[PDB]
Amino acid sequence: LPPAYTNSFTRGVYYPDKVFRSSVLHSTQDLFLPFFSNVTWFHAIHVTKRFDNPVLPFNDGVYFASTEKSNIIRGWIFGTTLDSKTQSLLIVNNATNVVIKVCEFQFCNDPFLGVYMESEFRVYSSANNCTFEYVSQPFLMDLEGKQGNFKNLREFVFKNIDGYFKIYSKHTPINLVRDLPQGFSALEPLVDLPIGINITRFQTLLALHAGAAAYYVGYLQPRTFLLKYNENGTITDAVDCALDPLSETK
Amino acid sequence: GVLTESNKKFLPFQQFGRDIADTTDAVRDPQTLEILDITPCSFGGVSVIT
Repeated sequence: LPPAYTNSFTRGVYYPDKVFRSSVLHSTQDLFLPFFSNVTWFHAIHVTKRFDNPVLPFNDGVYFASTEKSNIIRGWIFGTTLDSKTQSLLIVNNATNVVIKVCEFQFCNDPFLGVYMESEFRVYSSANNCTFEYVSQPFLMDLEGKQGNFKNLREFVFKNIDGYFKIYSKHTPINLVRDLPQGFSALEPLVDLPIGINITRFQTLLALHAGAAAYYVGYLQPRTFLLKYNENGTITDAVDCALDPLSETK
Repeated sequence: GVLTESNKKFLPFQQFGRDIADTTDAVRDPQTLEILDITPCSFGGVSVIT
């Protein structure tokens, strides 16, 4: 599929640390998603050929948003080169939970745990070496099948620093039917991964029936924003302050 | 400091807390998950009147 791009209207804000503040405007410097960016929109409306799941170069943070309601992309395999010699990582939102399986997974020429259940064993062939495996809390993952309006804005931020592969997350129940509209909402941390492996690329584990969906894949950037907390201590506004003269003087 | 019991409300993932001057101001309890203020003790000089 030829990815027809679109515009990122001030999305991708996330509390960078644990600290709390109140009604103060803080100016940080972290890997962020620039405003009004050109997001590599993966139009997943095949009812064309969304089975375009390469080993996408996992840049320094990837705003793997998803306006998907059935989690068609259940999982995300990670690694360096995916050739049976990598202590590779899999974030799989299978029936149990969002399981974090980081092991010396034995890859084949076509590395993917294709659904067949992730039984197309081209990643996992033997748990010969398993440094860790973070089985998360088992929640109501029942092979999600709900669709319709993009209500559950499964916005996801995947950054990997110092071995720690931090996955932020947020769910906002807003009604919308196409690419990211206006509005503002911050993301929270939902897991830190205290591991020490290296990742260079990844994949998007769609649930094979291609298929009809919608999801977007941006790319973060080491910019310097200026946040604005409030009384309740939540981010209500921010400014990408290397974008324009007005933004620079702000 | 004097670990006075706090009043404000933390977001239920936030441990630290600081001020416009960027110094430790509130701390969430690791055990009972409560929030506490902080007020140091350095209190002024000492002058004589004669």
